[PDB]
Amino acid sequence: KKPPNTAFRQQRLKAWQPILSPQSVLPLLIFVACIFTPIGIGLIVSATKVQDLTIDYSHCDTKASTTAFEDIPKKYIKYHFKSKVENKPQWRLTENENGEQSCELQFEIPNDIKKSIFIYYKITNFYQNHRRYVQSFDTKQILGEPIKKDDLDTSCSPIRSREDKIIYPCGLIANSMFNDTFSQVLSGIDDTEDYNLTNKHISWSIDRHRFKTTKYNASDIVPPPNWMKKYPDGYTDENLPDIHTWEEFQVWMRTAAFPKFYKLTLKNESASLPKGKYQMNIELNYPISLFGGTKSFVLTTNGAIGGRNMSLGVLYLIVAGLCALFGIIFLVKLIFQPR
Amino acid sequence: FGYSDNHISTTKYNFATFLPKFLFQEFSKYANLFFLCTSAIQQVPHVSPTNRYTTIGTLLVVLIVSAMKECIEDIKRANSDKELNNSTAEIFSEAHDDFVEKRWIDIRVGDIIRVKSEEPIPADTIILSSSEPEGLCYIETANLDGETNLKIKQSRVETAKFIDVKTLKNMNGKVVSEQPNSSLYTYEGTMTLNDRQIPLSPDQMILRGATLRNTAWIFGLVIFTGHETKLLRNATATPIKRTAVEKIINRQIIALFTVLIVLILISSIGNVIMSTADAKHLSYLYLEGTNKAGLFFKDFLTFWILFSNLVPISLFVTVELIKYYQAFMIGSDLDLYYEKTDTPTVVRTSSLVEELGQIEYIFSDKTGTLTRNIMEFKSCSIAGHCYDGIEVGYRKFDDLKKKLNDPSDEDSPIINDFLTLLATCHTVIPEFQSDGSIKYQAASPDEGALVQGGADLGYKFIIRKPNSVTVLLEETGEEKEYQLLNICEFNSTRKRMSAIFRFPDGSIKLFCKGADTVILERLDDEANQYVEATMRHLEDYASEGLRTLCLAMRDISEGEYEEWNSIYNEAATTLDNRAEKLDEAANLIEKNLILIGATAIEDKLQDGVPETIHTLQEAGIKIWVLTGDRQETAINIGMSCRLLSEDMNLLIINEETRDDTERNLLEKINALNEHQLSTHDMNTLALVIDGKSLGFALEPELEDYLLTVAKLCKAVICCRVSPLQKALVVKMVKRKSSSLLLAIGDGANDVSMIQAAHVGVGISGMEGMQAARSADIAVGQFKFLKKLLLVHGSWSYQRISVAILYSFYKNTALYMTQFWYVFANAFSGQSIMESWTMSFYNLFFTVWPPFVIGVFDQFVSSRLLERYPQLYKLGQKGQFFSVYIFWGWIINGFFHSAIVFIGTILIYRYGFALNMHGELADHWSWGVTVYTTSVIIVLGKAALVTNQWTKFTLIAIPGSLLFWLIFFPIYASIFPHANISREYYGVVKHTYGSGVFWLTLIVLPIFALVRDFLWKYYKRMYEPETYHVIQEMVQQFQNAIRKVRQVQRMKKQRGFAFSQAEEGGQEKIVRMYDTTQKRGKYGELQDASA
Ligand SMILES: *[C@@H]1O[C@H](CO)[C@@H](O[C@@H]2O[C@H](CO)[C@@H](O)[C@H](O)[C@H]2NC(C)=O)[C@H](O)[C@H]1NC(C)=O
Ligand SMILES: *[C@@H]1O[C@H](CO)[C@@H](O)[C@H](O)[C@H]1NC(C)=O
Ligand SMILES: *[C@@H]1O[C@H](CO)[C@@H](O)[C@H](O)[C@H]1NC(C)=O
Repeated sequence: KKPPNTAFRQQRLKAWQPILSPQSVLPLLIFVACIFTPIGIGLIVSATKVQDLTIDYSHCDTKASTTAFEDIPKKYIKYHFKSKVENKPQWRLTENENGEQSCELQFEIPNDIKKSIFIYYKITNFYQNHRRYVQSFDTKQILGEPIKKDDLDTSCSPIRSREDKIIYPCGLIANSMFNDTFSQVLSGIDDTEDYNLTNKHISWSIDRHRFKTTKYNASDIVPPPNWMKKYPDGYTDENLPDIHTWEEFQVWMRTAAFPKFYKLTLKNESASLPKGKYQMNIELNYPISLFGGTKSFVLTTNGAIGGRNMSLGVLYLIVAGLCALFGIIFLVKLIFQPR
Repeated sequence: FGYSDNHISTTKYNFATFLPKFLFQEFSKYANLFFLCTSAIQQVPHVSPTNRYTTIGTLLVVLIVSAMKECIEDIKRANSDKELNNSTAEIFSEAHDDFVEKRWIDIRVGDIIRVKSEEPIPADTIILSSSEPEGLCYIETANLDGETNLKIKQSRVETAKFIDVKTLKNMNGKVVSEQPNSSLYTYEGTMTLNDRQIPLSPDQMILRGATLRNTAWIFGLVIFTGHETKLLRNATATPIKRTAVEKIINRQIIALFTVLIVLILISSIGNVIMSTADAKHLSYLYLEGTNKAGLFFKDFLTFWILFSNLVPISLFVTVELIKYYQAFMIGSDLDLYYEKTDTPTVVRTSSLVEELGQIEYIFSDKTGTLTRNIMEFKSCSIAGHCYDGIEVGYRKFDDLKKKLNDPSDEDSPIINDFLTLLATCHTVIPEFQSDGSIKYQAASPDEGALVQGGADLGYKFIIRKPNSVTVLLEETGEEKEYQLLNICEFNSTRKRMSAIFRFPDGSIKLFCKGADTVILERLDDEANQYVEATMRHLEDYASEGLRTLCLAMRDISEGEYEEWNSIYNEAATTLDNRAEKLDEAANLIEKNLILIGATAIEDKLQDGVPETIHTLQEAGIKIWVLTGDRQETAINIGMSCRLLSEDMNLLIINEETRDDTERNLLEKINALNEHQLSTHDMNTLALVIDGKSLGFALEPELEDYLLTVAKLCKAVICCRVSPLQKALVVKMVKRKSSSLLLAIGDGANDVSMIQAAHVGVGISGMEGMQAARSADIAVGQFKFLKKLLLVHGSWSYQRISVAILYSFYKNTALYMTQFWYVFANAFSGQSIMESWTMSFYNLFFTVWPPFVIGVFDQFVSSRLLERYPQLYKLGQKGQFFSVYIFWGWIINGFFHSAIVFIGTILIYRYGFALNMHGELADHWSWGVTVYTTSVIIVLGKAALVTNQWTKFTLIAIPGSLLFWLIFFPIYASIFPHANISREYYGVVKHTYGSGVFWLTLIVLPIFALVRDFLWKYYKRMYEPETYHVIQEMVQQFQNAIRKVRQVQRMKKQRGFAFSQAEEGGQEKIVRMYDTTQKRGKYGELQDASA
């Protein structure tokens, strides 16, 4: 029969067609530049507000000082404080048969940084975003379930089983983890602060709900082969790790996206860090030669972006530059074209 | 015993041909083979970077939705096949004797049916009985063949005595019939009655597609039925017709598969270089497998899965929904609706809709498609007077007024004999209706136009008696009684007919009508008195496309008709050759005539046909006419519908057995060796081929030779073409020098011609109906092809062009970050986003913006797209959709994915881009950041490539952004707890709780939208050459082409046409009928009055 004469069916819909006059496009470009300039200023200023300190301590054992406080070379130190650092950071390498080449790092904070300070370890050239790497953890097994043989996740394949036993934290991530134990104290030298730090509230809040203490009895399981030095005899009911409590395991299990990443260890969100000289004692357990890059620790005090990253700050100014560079091209062209 | 039913199933699939024809129809496109195989090899263990069942899932959704559109399409044509199949049919029953109103489906072979008049015939039937003397009946085969005349279908003498419905119980026997082959004019059979053998012929062979006219009823023994019939045999399958836009889509899938294998080679060779160079620095992977070619193959498959989504999965489905929904919105238009017979312009295949913007050649039928099959008495050149604006009826009041000037008027016996000639010299049959009107049963619509035009001018024709009186009725007088003495039948080698009469005062006179080239060689007219003015009025008739006859008379004495009637009596009783000896007699009698005058009737075209053909030739489309009717008829129709203009040369080609290369070589040697400007030489040159001259000229020694230099004509009018050679013309043009073709026809002489085309249009409405149901688009009337083609194809091609190129853009704008991350993962094959979120990209959140680009936008209004038919040539050249512009869109996706990638690299550096208590944005928070940023660049680009904004574009362009921003905490907050996407634990808190996630979504799309916003400003404020350049856009060769054999000028055309066949009935009909005596006791029984 006859089709309806509605505006929908007869293709007479109420359509708005925007004409791109320079009375509309050009105030749009001047407005977008005019709104992305002050925000981008506010995002470089809030990214140059944070005050980090990165010390590449990867070549602390092969460079060994081991007797005095000698300077760190300028390839390794990166500081971005508000004040200038008068005394350069020092480094040494103690060895007392139980410390096993701990690297005392002795830096000089030049101002009392009042925002919450966060200590990371930066690892360069560790491909934690590898395809075989972001798999290789049994999700039911980090939940605490006694997952037996042939029920384990097959993505754990090289680090899945051992001498007629199974590895409880199987796979590549739960092997191969960064084990340079940072000291819980920024030890202030010459009686400055003796500043404390916590390895609690370090991971995500949902990792602390998923990573649970396991239900094995330590005779069905075996530790993964890379951290077999902390467990030389193996797994016993006394020394068995609480995955729910350890919380530096599960910042490593939260694999980052890039070869060059931070991972959180320490923080203190309740007090300011004064302008003392601080000795941070790092027990060097994790070799360079495992991966192929630099291990460094970062002492940072993040902001609204969350770090000294001027990228999105200058990236509002590339867009706010082009909306003003072409808002003058398409206005001087707009005047001189009918001239 | 296993004969067919009577259903014409034009379904694309029936029951078991669904799955091979649909899976072959889906896997003929390369972007479903590619995901069948990247679905299959994704099942290889430890290879899939996404999931086992991602591409399985979304390929399955694509397959189900495309099967849903295929299913609804085939149901919407299945109830139309059933609509044709529930038509009425009266069938004799063995239990009780009456014919009962059954359907067409319930007809089998050997079933005596009864069909009424001016209503169609369901099957190929032998006429056993009829209501007419000696059981004859008429039929109009304007859908079998194309001729507009009517055909004698005589029934046999031994079987025509079964007039009664009650008495055909003892009619027992068999019919040893012909094989069901498709020779239309040929039938062989031997019916066996109760005692005797009866020889059969195509005389008693009413076929399916034609209608019974000018009778009361027939009795038909059904022989062939359904697809067993002669006309629908090799003509109904609904084939898969690959549109020309999806072919160049397929070469764009070859193009993206080329850049795919470039990325998998760059990527996997990078995996070899990094996996063997830094093997001491990748010891935290445990790559102890030293098979480097094996892991080259496995990792080759990982990048073959992770890059596999560069070709879009929702490509052919969203194009099927744009094509289906455009086909819905053009099958529901008031401007394409024909309100006289209530046909709402339905589009059936729904996937050949962007073909309508591609059409270069249209291959039309003449009969029914261009004409209304009505002939009206237009004008009459009568004693050398037509008129002195156009007035014609004022001559008719000057004719009834000039006749009553009988004391002082020289023309009054001449116009008296002309008006007597209009209503006496014919073979029409008068039918006394119940009302106050008379209906003329005419085997020629020419003769019906002449008799009805004489009846509208005084002399109303009243009663025929067989070898007896022939009476009329004057308006001034009462009744005059004539006496038809002899009749001279019309013949194509004769081109005239005559009828010797006896006036009621005793004066034996001859009347004769025909062509001036045949009549005018045989007359005197007292030293060409009325002759030259008759000539110039014939030229005035043929210049307007009017069918024309020269109507003359002479006188016969009593002894001349005595001896001549004797000679014609021994000439009529000869069984050697009756037609040839009656022609030799019937031009021994036709000497020294007197040219009384001329007539002019028109074949009464469909509404808007010259305006449509004119506005299609302005669109760059070359309309050819593939007709089954005569040459002179189609030259007069092409003259009337403004195909043949004034001063057009008509390259006639009427070949013989091997006299082909004389006509072709003479016209092409005399055509190519001299060269004019050749733009205004196109417009004064046309081709007219026969059907015997085209079965000999469609063969590969003459085939490309015909087309590639005889496409230099403006109009090609292929005259008297069978339903086979029409399809041979269409296949011949779409194969050699492959353009995009359109076919339009009314009846089932065109059903092979419509299915063999790129898009086949059909005419719905009247008795020509079978072509419309087995069409791609069924249209009420030919004039709707102007708005259906120029508006609804230029929209349907440009919108589908921007939709396809946009979907290639959007898929290479998401999934190319996957390749830039190969440089940063380890050349390893790490997916950035979660598995199902990518499936959600190409299934839920970017699938509607191509749908609203492809439908609810317009780039040209419907006003200026039909006020300027020159804008249709933008689509024929393939300007909007090519592979070069495709590389513009793909490289645009590379640039946008590159700046989304690099931007989010520098923004989320180290993962350290959160304020939430020192926590770090991981792999997957960054993954939905580049996913969401790519969503906003992609629908931001869809905002930049829509011209107009409807309320459905505001649902799809920003409402897909809003639908993802609402969708993502629901999905990532519910489905991790159902162990489906366990990569999303905490990702809502670490993305939507992030300041620098929403900051990234604000600015990082506005970089890409700065590029396309400034370029989209520039290409419509300073680069306007898409529409506006098109809006702002000799005698020696003609003397050479006039010298060629069979070339006919326009100024010498006299417009003769007379639709009457040799088996149409002239001399048998007049000797049988009575109008005075009424019907018999059984039907409208007329006795054999002989
Ligand atoms: C800290 O981690 C490193 C490497 O991640 C451990 O070094 C490995 O120790 C095992 C067992 O002693 C050896 O078989 C490997 O060859 C060592 N890999 C190296 C040196 O690259 C180290 O033992 C860990 N220290 C602990 C747990 O205190
Ligand atoms: C604070 O620092 C001192 C100095 O090392 C340490 O002994 C003490 O346990 C710390 N307090 C804590 C960790 O609560
Ligand atoms: C932060 O450091 C101060 C010393 O400056 C210490 O007293 C306090 O306990 C520390 N807080 C935490 C949570 O470690």
